[PDB]
Amino acid sequence: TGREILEKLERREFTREVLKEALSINDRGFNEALFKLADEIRRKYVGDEVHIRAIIEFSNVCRKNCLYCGLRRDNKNLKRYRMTPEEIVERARLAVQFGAKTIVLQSGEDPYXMPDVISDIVKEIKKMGVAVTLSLGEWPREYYEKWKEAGADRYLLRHETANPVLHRKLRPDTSFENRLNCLLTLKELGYETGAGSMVGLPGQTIDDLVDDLLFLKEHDFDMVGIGPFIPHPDTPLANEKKGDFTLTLKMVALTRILLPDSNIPATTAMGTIVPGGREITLRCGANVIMPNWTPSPYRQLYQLYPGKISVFEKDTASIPSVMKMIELLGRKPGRDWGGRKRVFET
Ligand SMILES: C[C@H](CCC(=O)NCCC[N+](C)(C)CCCS(=O)(=O)[O-])[C@H]1CC[C@H]2[C@@H]3[C@H](O)C[C@@H]4C[C@H](O)CC[C@]4(C)[C@H]3C[C@H](O)[C@]12C
Ligand SMILES: C[C@H](CCC(=O)NCCC[N+](C)(C)CCCS(=O)(=O)[O-])[C@H]1CC[C@H]2[C@@H]3[C@H](O)C[C@@H]4C[C@H](O)CC[C@]4(C)[C@H]3C[C@H](O)[C@]12C
Ligand SMILES: C[S@@+](CC[C@H](N)C(=O)[O-])C[C@H]1O[C@@H](n2cnc3c(N)ncnc32)[C@H](O)[C@@H]1O
Ligand SMILES: C[C@@]1(C(=O)O)N[C@H](C(=O)O)CS1
Ligand code: SF4
Ligand SMILES: [Cl-]
Repeated sequence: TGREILEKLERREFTREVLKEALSINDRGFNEALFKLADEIRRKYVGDEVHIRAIIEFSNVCRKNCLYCGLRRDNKNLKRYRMTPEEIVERARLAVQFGAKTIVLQSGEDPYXMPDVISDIVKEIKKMGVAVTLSLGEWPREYYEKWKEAGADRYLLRHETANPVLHRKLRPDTSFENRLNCLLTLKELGYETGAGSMVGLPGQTIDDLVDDLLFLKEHDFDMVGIGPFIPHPDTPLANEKKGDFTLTLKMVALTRILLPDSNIPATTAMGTIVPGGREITLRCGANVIMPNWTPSPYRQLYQLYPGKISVFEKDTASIPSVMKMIELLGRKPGRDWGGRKRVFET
């Protein structure tokens, strides 16, 4: 019964059986109680501040061929772009002028910049007195080391799926073992490290989602990015079903219950599949938002999945928009860089 699973969640009996049951029960009352629990845990542990991470998607060039992604190398129906280093630094400076306290640099796996142009960019942005987060994919340890010496603070590398068989099929250039070794390398190097997964991938089961939760719990990641799979028409998964918003929301809620002091975004993918999806997610465990700061005309070309929000507006609108969102939610903007503030437990 839902009441019993909620009691075990409240007492932190996080067995594979309790997590499977939580993901399998579809009762409205249960789901609402789960979401309330995750919202309360978020308040108690990370408070009312919603941390703003301004994301600049600086290149859509990619060497990899992930089956779900619109930027996959085999997609010829996509205009590719690269921002220049000066364009990236100035665009970061504009986000700092708008009050962003973290700059996220994200791209496909684009060899051109790696590793020294990235290091030069990172050093320039760090002079502005903000946190820098990189989300550039899988690279040699040496590249990660250089970027840390250059001043990068955090690195986002979603584990995508903890099922190694499904991982290798969806990501045929690599492996779960490679992905995990990159995450472990990043943590050893002193980055605050983000993982996370997609929900509703073709062939992914509920048991797979339980394994994603336990993986996350096992490694105690500082950040966890979770969103639905959204099929992209220029990919091999074009005709597969999109991930369910409610199930994805439950994954967010459980992540917060499992990792109470972690930083968890309300992702753009959540706001794409349901109107208002980010705001709901911020009330079910999330405490971070990532306003799109990619300038036109490139913004519209970072087509990972179709329907992406925030593309038709003036390119300086997102930061103010998320500040209004935070206020109407009765929350507060982040006062510092919003690094993880661990609460040591027993
Ligand atoms: C805003 C709506 C509908 C409220 C409503 O319309 N309910 C009838 C009127 C009730 N009022 C008290 C406003 C007046 C009562 C007098 S009356 O005579 O009208 O009935 C309520 C109904 C169910 C609520 C969500 C669930 O909890 C799950 C979850 C818990 C988290 O923690 C916060 C996030 C989330 C998503 C909640 C948000 C929000 O809160 C919802 C949508
Ligand atoms: C960039 C330009 C020109 C001047 C400039 O280059 N300004 C650098 C400010 C740098 N910081 C943000 C670090 C200041 C923090 C001071 S604070 O006292 O807020 O800590 C300035 C002039 C007016 C400023 C907006 C308004 O104000 C309203 C609103 C206040 C929010 O809050 C942040 C968002 C927003 C939209 C502001 C963004 C930006 O800023 C604007 C556009
Ligand atoms: C596009 S990549 C850029 C960063 C770096 N290339 C990497 O893969 O880590 C960022 C994330 O987008 C997500 N994503 C890609 N395609 C998606 C899709 N079709 N639907 C939902 N999310 C997707 C994946 O979870 C991936 O980690
Ligand atoms: C920035 C990112 C994340 O969760 O870190 N969100 C993106 C999105 O939801 O579109 C994909 S990767
Ligand atoms: S998910 Fe990242 S690595 Fe895979 S194709 Fe897309 S941009 Fe390239
Ligand atoms: Cl971050």
